[PDB]
Amino acid sequence: GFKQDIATLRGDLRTYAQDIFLAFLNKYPDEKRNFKNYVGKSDQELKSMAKFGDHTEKVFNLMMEVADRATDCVPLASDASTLVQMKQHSGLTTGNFEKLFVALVEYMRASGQSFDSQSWDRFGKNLVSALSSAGMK
Ligand code: HEM
Ligand SMILES: O=[N+]([O-])c1ccc(O)cc1
Repeated sequence: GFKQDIATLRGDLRTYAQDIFLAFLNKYPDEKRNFKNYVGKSDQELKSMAKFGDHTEKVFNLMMEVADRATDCVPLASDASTLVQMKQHSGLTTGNFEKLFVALVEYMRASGQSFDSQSWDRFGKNLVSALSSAGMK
């Protein structure tokens, strides 16, 4: 289920984080707009950059914290607020997040492993909803 998936991802968080973010970037090329430093680089090139691995993991670490504090895949309002208020999220809208989780759910489904995809799909939708309630456009 969801709780076990959190453990699966945390277990090899660096690898999963990179794979899923890369799936995101490749599914939605315009999204690289929020990432000028990743432009014009293959997946393997990106993985060779120190900040790519470091940032992607720190992103997914916070995502797993938010996921774990959730109740029935509903994130805490305060976690949503944190994500809205982060300086690094200045220019973002809920659409950026919607797309991230569409990619994440697609990755899970295509994976050999028994991820609870429906739960992550709900988590993504409920996070988007919470981001909106916490004031993200
Ligand atoms: C639940 C989903 C997300 C979580 C938990 C999250 C968390 C974080 C964290 C912890 C950082 C700081 C990383 C660091 O400084 O090392 C960060 C930075 C950043 N995030 Fe988010 N993030 C999420 C979704 C997104 C999405 C969907 C986008 C855009 C599509 C985005 C855009 C950025 C940008 C532009 C930065 C600063 C530059 C960079 O680190 O590449 N974030 N995020
Ligand atoms: O998955 N994400 O949204 C990310 C991943 C890496 C990063 O540096 C910023 C955002």
